[PDB]
Amino acid sequence: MKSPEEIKGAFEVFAAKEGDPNQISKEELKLVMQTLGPSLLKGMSTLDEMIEEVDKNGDGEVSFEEFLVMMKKISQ
Ligand SMILES: [Ca+2]
Ligand SMILES: [Ca+2]
Repeated sequence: MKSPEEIKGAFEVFAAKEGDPNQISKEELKLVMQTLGPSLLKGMSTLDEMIEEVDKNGDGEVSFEEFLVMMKKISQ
């Protein structure tokens, strides 16, 4: 899996499109989904499945810590 620094770079770009600069909203996660596409796993590859898997605290947005866990899961 990518290093925490590489993942942080990608996270920051996606998270600073709209709203909270430090969280990825569902609408921002749509762009993450479009970029990761066929690398997303079965059961976490629709936008709904993805955020449900990734958003551990249920605030409806994806934090850096949550995003790191997502990237780990995708790459085994
Ligand atoms: Ca954001
Ligand atoms: Ca969250």
